[PDB]
Amino acid sequence: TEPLPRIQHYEDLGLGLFIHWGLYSQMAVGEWTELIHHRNQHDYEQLIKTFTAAQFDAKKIAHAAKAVGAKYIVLTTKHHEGFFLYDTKGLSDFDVMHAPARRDLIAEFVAACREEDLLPFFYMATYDWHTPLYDDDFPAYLTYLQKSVEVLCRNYGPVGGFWFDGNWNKKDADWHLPELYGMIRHYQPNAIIVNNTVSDPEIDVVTYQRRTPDEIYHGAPNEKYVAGEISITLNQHWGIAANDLNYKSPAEVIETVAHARHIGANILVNIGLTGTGAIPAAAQTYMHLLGRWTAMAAPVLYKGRPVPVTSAHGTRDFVLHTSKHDFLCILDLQVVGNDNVVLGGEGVNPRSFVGIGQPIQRIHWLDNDEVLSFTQDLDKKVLTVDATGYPYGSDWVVRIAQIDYE
Amino acid sequence: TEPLPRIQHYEDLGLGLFIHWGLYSQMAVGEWTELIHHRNQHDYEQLIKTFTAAQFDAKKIAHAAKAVGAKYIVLTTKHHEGFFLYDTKGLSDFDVMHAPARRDLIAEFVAACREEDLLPFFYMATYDWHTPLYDDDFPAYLTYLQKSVEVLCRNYGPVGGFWFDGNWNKKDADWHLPELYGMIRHYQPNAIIVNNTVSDPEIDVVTYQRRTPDEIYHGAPNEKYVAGEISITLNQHWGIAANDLNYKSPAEVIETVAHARHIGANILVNIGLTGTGAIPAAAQTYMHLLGRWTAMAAPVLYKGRPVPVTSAHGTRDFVLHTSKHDFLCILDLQVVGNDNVVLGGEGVNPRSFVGIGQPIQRIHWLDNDEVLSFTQDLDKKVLTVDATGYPYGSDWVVRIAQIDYE
Amino acid sequence: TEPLPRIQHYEDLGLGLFIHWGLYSQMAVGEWTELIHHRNQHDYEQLIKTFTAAQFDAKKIAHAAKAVGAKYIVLTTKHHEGFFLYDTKGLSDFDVMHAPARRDLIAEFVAACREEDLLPFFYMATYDWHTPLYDDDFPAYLTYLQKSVEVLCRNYGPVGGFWFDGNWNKKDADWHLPELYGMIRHYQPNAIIVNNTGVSDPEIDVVTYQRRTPDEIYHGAPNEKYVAGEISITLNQHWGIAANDLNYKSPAEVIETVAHARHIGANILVNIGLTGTGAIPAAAQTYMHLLGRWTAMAAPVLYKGRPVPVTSAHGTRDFVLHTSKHDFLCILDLQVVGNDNVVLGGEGVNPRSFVGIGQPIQRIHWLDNDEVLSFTQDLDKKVLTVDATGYPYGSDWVVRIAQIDYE
Amino acid sequence: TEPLPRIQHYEDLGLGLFIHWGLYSQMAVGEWTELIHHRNQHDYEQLIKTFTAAQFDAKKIAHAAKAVGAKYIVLTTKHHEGFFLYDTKGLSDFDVMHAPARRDLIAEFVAACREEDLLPFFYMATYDWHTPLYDDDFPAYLTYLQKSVEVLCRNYGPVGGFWFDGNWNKKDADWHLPELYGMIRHYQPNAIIVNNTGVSDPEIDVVTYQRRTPDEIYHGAPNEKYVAGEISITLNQHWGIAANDLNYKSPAEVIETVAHARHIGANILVNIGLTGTGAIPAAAQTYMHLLGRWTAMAAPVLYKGRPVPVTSAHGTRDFVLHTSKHDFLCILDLQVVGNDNVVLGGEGVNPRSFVGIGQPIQRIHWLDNDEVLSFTQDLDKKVLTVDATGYPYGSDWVVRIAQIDYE
Repeated sequence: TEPLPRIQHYEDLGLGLFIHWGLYSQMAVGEWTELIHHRNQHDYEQLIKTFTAAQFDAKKIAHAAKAVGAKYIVLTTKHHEGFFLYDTKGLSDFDVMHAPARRDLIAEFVAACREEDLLPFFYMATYDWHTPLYDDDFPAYLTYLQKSVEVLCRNYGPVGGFWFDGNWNKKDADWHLPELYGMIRHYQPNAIIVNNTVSDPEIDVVTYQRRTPDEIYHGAPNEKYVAGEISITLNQHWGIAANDLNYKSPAEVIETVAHARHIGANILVNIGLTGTGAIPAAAQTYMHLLGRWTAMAAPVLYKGRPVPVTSAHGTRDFVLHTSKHDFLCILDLQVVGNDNVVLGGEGVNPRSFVGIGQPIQRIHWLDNDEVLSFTQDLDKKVLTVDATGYPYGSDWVVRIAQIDYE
Repeated sequence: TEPLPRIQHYEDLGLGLFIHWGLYSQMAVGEWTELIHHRNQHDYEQLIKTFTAAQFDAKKIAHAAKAVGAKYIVLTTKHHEGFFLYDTKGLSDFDVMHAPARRDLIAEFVAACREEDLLPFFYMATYDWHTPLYDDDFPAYLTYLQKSVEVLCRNYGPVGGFWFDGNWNKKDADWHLPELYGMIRHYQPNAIIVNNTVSDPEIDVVTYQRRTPDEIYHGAPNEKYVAGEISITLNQHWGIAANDLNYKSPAEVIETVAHARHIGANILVNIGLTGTGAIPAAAQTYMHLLGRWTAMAAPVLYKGRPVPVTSAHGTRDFVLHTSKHDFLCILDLQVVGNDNVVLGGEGVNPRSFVGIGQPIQRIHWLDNDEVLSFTQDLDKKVLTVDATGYPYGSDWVVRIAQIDYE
Repeated sequence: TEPLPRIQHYEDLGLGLFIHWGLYSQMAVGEWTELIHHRNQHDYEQLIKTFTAAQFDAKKIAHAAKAVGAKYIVLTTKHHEGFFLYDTKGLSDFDVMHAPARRDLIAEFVAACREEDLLPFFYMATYDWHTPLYDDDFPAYLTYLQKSVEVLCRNYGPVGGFWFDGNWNKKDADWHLPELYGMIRHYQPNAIIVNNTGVSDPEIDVVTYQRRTPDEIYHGAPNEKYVAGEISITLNQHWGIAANDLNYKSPAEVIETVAHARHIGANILVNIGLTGTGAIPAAAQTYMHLLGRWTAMAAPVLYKGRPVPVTSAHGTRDFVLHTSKHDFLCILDLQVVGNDNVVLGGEGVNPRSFVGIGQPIQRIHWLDNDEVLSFTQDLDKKVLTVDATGYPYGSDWVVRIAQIDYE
Repeated sequence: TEPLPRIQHYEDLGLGLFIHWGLYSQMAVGEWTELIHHRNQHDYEQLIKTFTAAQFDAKKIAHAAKAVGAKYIVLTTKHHEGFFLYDTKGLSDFDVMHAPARRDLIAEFVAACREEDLLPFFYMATYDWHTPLYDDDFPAYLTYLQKSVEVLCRNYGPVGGFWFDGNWNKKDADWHLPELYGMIRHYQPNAIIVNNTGVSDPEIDVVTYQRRTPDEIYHGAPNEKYVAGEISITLNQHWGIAANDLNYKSPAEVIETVAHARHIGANILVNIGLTGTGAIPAAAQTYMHLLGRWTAMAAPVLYKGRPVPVTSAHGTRDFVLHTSKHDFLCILDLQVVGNDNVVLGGEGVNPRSFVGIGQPIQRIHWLDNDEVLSFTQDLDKKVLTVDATGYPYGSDWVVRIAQIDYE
């Protein structure tokens, strides 16, 4: 079937920014610290006393997303640690209104998203380490969880979506999703519901591993269409981790964003804020670099969809389709030098594709408007382009050629 | 043969910061732009008129180098473009004193290096695109080159070294190195001479490709010992290149620093300044991350030397030797979770080495002082350590265990 | 659940020989030729008239299987082409009794297997190109299929097993497996039933992994019947003989695949395609000779050895197999030992580590030459490190096996 | 510089058969056994007493070489062990005339080669373990070596070439090659001289890459004599026969190595080790049968084809070979074609591109079945793109060859 309108709109977002921020951030040793480091719960939960949010500016967060070319932001409203970054209106004492911050961060967040035309999404951990209900009274925990979501559904106006994480902790339990998701549909009919593991008809989006090779499953031929989403964090941790030096290359990040679109998914890129809610400078660097790429890729990043056009043997190239154009996404290009300074990209570089049966008028690189030479066999639907290398002084990692039809 | 004292001192520096800054920086399309983009020379050289150096602060640069754990800085005093960043005292109009900057940047540079206990090195391009002498009167060009170096030898006090680049452009010419290097020895007996391509007895250091697998040659058995040096830049270009998004991972940078020491070389890490002489934000990020690693690695980074101790099959681990300790440099480690949360590092992880014949007392990770369990076969010189994984919230990329002997 | 006795005995077989032989073999262009080459059915089926079986010697085949270290043989009794290599007792004219051969090859086959202590298994294609019943009256086809199997169950004595192939052609149909397999259990209670699916019934004993090599075997849901696993490899790209298929795997890959099967707790079938007249072709003999040397050396662990929670150190493909009296280190990526002047790669000390051994060890020795290995243990952390010496010059076993003897 | 005529003729041979046979063969643990296994020389050299050559038939060997598509054979006339397979006419007692064989095997060899139109080449080890002169009196050893070659140059008629091996053992010695090779040129002006050193003299015609496969061939300094190149492959890890070396390469890798040699402008020797009594072992026969199918198919280009500055698309291992009338696309990594219902991998359109062809093309066709290929050209940028169709079911050539016909 056809995607519901809100899921079409979701797939058009393309790229989101994931933001991890909680009490864990003050320790800068990763978001699972309370459990994995076997911390004393009483002592860990005292971090609420120093949660000032002194450097959280939701406008700067929203601006970061805008600059990277993201169209939505997923904020951690409550992680496994169980601390709420919003006013739970009496549900819990373990929330930002009982911290020196005394600010509803979610309220600030939603306002900042709307000012930048971004959808606000709320991450909610369903595996909870704070409330004894989780282990001691799971049905009552489900009521608590659902109430926590109800607050997010009812106090902030329209919400882009919800991002649930933790049902995997009790794979065999009845999580009462008809009632949780049904409550969401009542207050937030157009919210996107994402469950990180379909576990319920009301799910709109399924999550996958970034190295999923093949196109995404969209559901059975006569069932509801569900979108897909991949996630990457810049190092090994999601929350800030000061001694995690194992950052990915910006090149891998770009390739992963491209790859998401290739397989018909969205992608979240994650940053972990500091204890006080600042975007770390390391993250800003990744945002600037990916942001250059996404600005260049704008004509296809959002509306582009996978299409049955494959690339030749031995190539990682791929094709994205919009209603007016096809786009060749071309990888493993090298920089062009001279006759006596050779950087690798100077030879004619035929890249082929199978599945285009219409005569083409023009093909051009989005980065510099260079027109490419090509040949077609329309009977067998072959396209071969001379994919010229990068002008010296540039390297886009994934280069994009726009096809214009006759 | 034994290294001369200045070469011993050089090998103890370990890590240097390479800085590319010239007129090319204003175009932000790489340092070879004038040639590779077939620019009109007159028009390109007009960039001198906008060379203000308005954001060059040598003290900040020196401080950054100190913080990243560098012990020397190689600054581009004149690149292929042929513009001098110092007062050529009559040799050329194409220098910083004929630009609005009106400051001897090399003078600022050496003062700042000395304040931070760093050795200043001068990069000098021997392949020159500015002077017609280069092609049309090579003997006169050699005199010009030599005079340009003489200025550097005589007007700035003691100089850590010279880094020459371009003899490869005319492989078969007589470059009159006895007289160039002899002049350097007269005024700067303790300068390190590096020629990038041994091309002369006075050479102290040879350069290698960062992917050199094996320990480097130090010269024929009865001749002068020469050191080795590798270089890495963060993306594909050396000068700043705004649309080169193909940055290497911080992890690769760390591994390359470690690798240099493994093969008995120094390593330069290169940044390209902005047009006005600022360190770009992206470079700051790589320097912050590497700086955390080098601070942890300080007990071995400087004094550590290769030693005939190899690692077991299938690992990239290696050993570095100081007079009192050996150090296991261990790669491809994973982070430790729980029984419920598996991140990869939780099993016992036997990493073996061959070549240690002395009984060991204690082995401990430099990052957290955890004591490691081990076994030895002293007859066959096998050491096997349980290389425990990273504490959750950390990842050093290259982890270092110090061995203490009985 | 634990394996039924017949499935335990099956897992002890370890290695089987798969044999593809039918009319297709005369054309030597693969076993799917009739369909994939769009052959005229009348003209293709005339190959029965030249099916002499003139070089089929079941005794020699069984001997060769024994020598390669196989403990069972899966022979194609009828492939998709629909020709039966046995006397169908009037079910069909399209069988060996209507060919000049005039011999029940399956009868010769099972006699030969029994003489060599091998289990005979019968491959039976369930997707059938010969009888028009397959498309025009599927229920009647199922009766035909079932009767073809019934003959095999009733006229040859005890049968090691059945290997069904083709239900994947009609993924949505009711194949009436309760009745097919129930009939088999009536006449052949101890037969292993294998269905190649590309668990389809409670009576299934083995699940198949054809031309894919996975990392773990499915043994069934934790409270259901245990089923074994089996991997199948053919030497080139085809199963039937294919004269211009030059794309043979290395004998080294075959040995590694056999070892790998055992590592993950499966059996492995290695497939050969006979010539038109039923000879083992020379290329297959070569792979059999080479594998046979390996399996003879590996015999102490190949059959009884089972996977065990003992892992190998980072960066190695080594593994451990367990018998009731010994553990065995299966060690890969070794090189040959030369001298100081001739270095071939294997001469240095070569520490290979394992995690999961908690008992003090007395002696460790290579199966191929009884060389004693030096080792160290940390019993608290269950670490074993051996100096895995390289191959003596003139040998290379691909997968080398060290036997551990305990205190 | 272009190759002298005899070196052009050598480059047209394309493929040779390397044959290792000596006393070592009886032990079947590799040809270096005497040294590497630290054997007592007296005891090892007793093997002469059982050297019967009872199964050496040079005619059969030459026929096999012809059938595999080889155009020359390099036979070990004397290996490091120092035993001569020919009548040394009094130079040594350690020769076949002092063994029960009592036959000049080299004489049989050259006769058989000539009957089959093959060039006989003589391998001669220059590092010699038998004569004490080697270490005790190197000048006298050089005379001995030279005399041994003189016999080969004078008693067997015209000789295709000499293949020397061992100067690497004394890298700094004066081997007096002007005099050795000058003696060869006196008696055998057209002999190809190969020296394995892994240009040591002006008279060298061929440089080797033994057990290493590069991406370009050195043809000598730009203004000096052109020297050809030759790659060597053995089927397992040893050159002499090695019964417990199971680490055989795939037939596919052998075919790809043959193709690769031609791509980079070299010949290739494929090596077999005979049994103790001089038989081709069955394993070697298998590789020869399979390679022989490929070389028969490839005959239009294997011999005359040369490298040409035409490169293949990104991510492809394809390449081009040039004859005076045609170009040939050598295409790798193809898959077999099934049906709509049976997908084996090769069925989709498969554009394989090349850069460097500037002439309009008339027809392109696969050598194996004459199928005509569709293609497109951009003559300005010299791009050719072919739909490289997959293998017909039942075949897989590993390296498939399309012949281009020009306008």
